[PDB]
Amino acid sequence: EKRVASSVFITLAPP
Amino acid sequence: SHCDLSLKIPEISIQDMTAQVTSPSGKTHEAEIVEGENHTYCIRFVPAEMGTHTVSVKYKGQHVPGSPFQFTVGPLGEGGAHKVRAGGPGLERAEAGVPAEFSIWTREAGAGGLAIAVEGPSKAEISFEDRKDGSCGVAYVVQEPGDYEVSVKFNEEHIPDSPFVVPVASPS
Repeated sequence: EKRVASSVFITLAPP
Repeated sequence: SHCDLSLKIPEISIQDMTAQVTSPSGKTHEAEIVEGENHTYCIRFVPAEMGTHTVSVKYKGQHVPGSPFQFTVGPLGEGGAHKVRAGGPGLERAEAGVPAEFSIWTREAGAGGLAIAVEGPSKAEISFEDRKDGSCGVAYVVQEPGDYEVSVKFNEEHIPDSPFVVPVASPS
């Protein structure tokens, strides 16, 4: 039962 | 006072060690190294940016074993992960091979770093859509059916109801 990670990051700007 | 990284390294001396931190913007900065108990060195950096930072650590000009290291920063203790909300079908149920979609509302948290992770029996392809209406669209596609955990974090703190457990079926 294999478990892999995938992840992304987003820079959130001042609104 | 948080040691962004600690390294136990015998029979070196701190005055010949260098720790250079690269931020997501590509800016580099020199980290402070202090020697704790044992020969355990605390590497500390005050970040101006959120996200994963890289640190090269060299002794007498040579990378130490393990270098380059990376670490993630946050949270800041100012709010704010708790002000983010996420929801949609892609956080409830999905099908293998089919975009599983959801939204994230980040406007109340303000500036920071948003991380989306998908863990399970295959690698996810993740899509981001910036919208001018205060929300982010996210979609992911995973090839294999199974139970996936979808994590949404702001400055490395999970937002309310993260991590989401998502059963992914074969399409039908």
